[PDB]
Amino acid sequence: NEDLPISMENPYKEPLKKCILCGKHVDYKNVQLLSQFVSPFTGCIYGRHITGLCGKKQKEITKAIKRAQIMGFMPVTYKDPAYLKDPKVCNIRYRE
Amino acid sequence: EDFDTRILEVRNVFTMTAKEGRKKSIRVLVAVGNGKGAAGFSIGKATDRMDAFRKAKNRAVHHLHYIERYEDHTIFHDISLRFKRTHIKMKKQPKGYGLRCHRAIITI
Amino acid sequence: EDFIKKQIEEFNIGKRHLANMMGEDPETFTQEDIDRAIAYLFPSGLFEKRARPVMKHPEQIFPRQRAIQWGEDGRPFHYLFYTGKQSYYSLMHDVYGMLLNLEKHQR
Amino acid sequence: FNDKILNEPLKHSDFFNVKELFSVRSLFDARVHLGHKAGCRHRFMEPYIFGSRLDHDIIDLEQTATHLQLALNFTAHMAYRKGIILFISRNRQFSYLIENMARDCGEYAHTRYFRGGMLTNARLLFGPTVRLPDLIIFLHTLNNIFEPHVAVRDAAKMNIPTVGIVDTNCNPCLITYPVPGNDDSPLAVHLYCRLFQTAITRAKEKRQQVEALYRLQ
Amino acid sequence: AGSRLETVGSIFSRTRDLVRAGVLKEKPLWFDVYDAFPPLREPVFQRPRVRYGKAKAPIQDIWYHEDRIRAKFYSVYGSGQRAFDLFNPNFKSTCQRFVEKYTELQKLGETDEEKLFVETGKALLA
Amino acid sequence: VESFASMLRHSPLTQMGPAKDKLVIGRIFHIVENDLYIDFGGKFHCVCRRPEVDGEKYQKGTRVRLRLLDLELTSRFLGATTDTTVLEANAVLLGIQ
Ligand SMILES: [Zn+2]
Repeated sequence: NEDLPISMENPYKEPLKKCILCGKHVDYKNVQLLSQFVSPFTGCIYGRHITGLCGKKQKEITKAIKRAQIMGFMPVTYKDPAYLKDPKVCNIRYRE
Repeated sequence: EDFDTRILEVRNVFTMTAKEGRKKSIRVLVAVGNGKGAAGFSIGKATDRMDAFRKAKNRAVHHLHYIERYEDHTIFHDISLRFKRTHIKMKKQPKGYGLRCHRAIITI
Repeated sequence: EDFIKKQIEEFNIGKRHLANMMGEDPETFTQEDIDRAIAYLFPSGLFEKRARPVMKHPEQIFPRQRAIQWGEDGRPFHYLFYTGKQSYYSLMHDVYGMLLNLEKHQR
Repeated sequence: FNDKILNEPLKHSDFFNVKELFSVRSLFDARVHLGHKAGCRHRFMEPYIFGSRLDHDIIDLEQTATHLQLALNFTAHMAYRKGIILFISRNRQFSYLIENMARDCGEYAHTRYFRGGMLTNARLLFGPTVRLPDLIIFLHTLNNIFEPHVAVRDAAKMNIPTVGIVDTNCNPCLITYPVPGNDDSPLAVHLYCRLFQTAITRAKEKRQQVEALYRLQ
Repeated sequence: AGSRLETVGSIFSRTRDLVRAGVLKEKPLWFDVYDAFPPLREPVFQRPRVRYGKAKAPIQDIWYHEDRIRAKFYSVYGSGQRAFDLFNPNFKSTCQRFVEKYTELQKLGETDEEKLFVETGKALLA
Repeated sequence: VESFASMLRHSPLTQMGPAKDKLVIGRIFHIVENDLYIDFGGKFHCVCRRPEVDGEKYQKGTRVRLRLLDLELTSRFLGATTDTTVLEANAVLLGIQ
C-alpha cells in the first residue's frame, strides 16, 4: 500500500552546466575577454570544442570579435601581446 | 507411408565459379502431406535431379505445419495474405464446389 | 569386441602353429622370433615396411574406438557428453579444479 | 502396466514441494532482483521489470518467484520421469560450478563453445541412435557476445522445452519456462545451482521411493 | 517424424497438433508435464521491433519520498566518510539515519523543510 | 510477511542512491598478478590493481575500500541498437579495511 513507489520530479539531478560566461555581457569594446578566445600566434578564432562555450555565447563572442576587428578595437592577424599574461580558458597543446 | 510427395517446380540454376565455369545445379521445390491437415515443403538443390528430390522430400518431412480445417473439407474462413509481392485471396466455400485455384495451390 | 577376441585366439593359434613348424619348439616364444620367421617364409622385400606381411596380437594392429558412450535406455555415461570431444573437456575441467585447489592452498 | 507412478504426481500439485526451497527474501538476499542499465533493457523483458532505480533496472521478485515455482516443478517432474536434463552456460566465471552441479546430479552440462548442430545434427556428431535432452536449462541464455545463445533456437527446432534464467538483455520468446533474474552476479547463480540441484535430487529420491513402494505392493 | 519451425507456434502446440494428426506416434514424455503445469506466457516467437513514434516504454523510474531528503543531505554533507557495507542487510548509513530522524520529526514536527533539516542536524549532533 | 517493494525500500543499494563518489567497502575474491577482482555487493564485480603500498597484503578474501564510479559501465556507440556493457563497475581503491 504505502511502500509502492511514487512518481516524482527527478531528484539527485545536479543543475545543468554553465557556459562560464552565461550571465556575463560581451562587448566589442571589451578586447580582453575577446582576446582570451583567440590563438596568440595566428589571431584565428578558437572553436567551441576548444573554447568550451554554449552556442549562443560562442556566436556572441565571434560576432563581437568581428566587430572589434572592423571598428579598430582589436588586432586581426594576431592576439594582442599585452593580453598574454591573463587567465587561460581554452584547452590547447602547442608548446607542451 | 501416410505421406505423399508432389513436386512444385524444378529450376536449372547456374553459378559461375573460378576455375569450373558455369555449374549446372538443379533446384527443386517439393511439398509433403498426408491428408488429415498435416503438411509442409522444402527447397532441395543439388547437381543431380534425383538427389535434389530426395534431399527435398526429407527436408519437407522434417518441416511440417498443421492446418486446421472446417470439417474435413475447407478453410475456416476467407483469407487475404500478401506474402512479399504475391497476394493470395482465398474464399471459404461449401461442399461440392471443388478446388478452383492455382494448379500448385490445388496440389498443396 | 567379440570379433577382436576371436581374432586374439586365432592369432595365438597361428603363433603356436608357427612355433611347431619352426626349429624353436616351445609354444612360449617372443614376437621378434615370430617376425624373423615371417621374414624368412614370406619374404616380400618391398621398401615400404608397412606393406610387408605381418601377423601380431591384434590389440597392436587394430585402432580401437571408445565403443558405447551411452548404455541401454539412452542416458550417456559421462557427464560432459553433449559437449562432444568429451574426454578432453573433462580433462580440462579437472585441470581447472586442480588449479583452483592450489590457489586455495596458497618435453 | 505400472503407470500409476507417472500420472499420480501430475494429478497432484507441487507434489515434490519445490516452492519450499526458496522465498522472495532468499531471492533478494541472493541479489536475483538486480538487472542491467535501462539503455541495455530489451523490449521483451518490460512486463517482468518493476522499474529502474537511477537508470538501473530491477526485476519483479514476486513474478520471478511465480515463474520459479513453475519452472523448478517442471524440472523436478522431468527428473522423476527418467529424463535427461542439460545445463548450458557461456559465462566462464560459472562454468566450473555448473560442471560440478551436473556431475553431482545424474544430469549433464555443456558450458563450452556450442558447435553447429549438437542438437539439430546429433545423428552424425554422435551415433545414429541418440537420446537428445528431454529438458534444457540455461543459467545464462546469452553467449559471450550479448546475443541469444544458439541453443534456444536449436531447442525449439528439436521440440525440447527450455527453462532459462533471463535478465534484462535477453529474449524469453522461445524459452518455455523462463525465470526472470540476475544472470551476471555470482550469488544469484549459486542460489540457482542450489535450487535446481536440490529439485533433481528430490525427484531422483522420490521416484526411487515410489518404485520401492510399488515393488512392495 | 516431427516439426522444426521455430516461429509458427509454441513447441507444445506443434507437438499436440502432430499427435492429433497421427504423425508423432508416441508423445514426447515432457508433453504430459506441460499439460499438467503450463507456463504463464505461451512460448511463441516474436520479432523484436524498435520504438519509433511517441511510444515510450511502460517502465516507471522508481523514486521514494525520502529520496529528496537524501539528495539534500548529500548536497549539504558530502557522501559519508563512513563506509557503506551492502553485504549485510539492515545496514544503516548516516544518510539513512538522518532520513529516519526526519521521519520521526515530520509528521508532527510541523516547522517545514529547512527548519526540519536543522532540527535533524541538531539531533545528530547530540 | 514482507512484500518485494518494501524489501527494496529498506535495502542498502536503494538507501544510498546514485553510486558516483561513494566510499564503499567490499571483498576481493580473485587475483591475477596485477589486477584484483573485487566484489562490493551490487550487480557486477569490479577490478582495480595492486598498488606499491602493501601489495603483499591484498590477498584473496580480504576487505577493501572503493570510491565507486558508477555501478555498470555502459555506453551506446555510433551504430548501436543497444549500449555495449563491459560487466564491470569501475571503482578506485582507497586502501584496506
Ligand atoms: Zn545479465
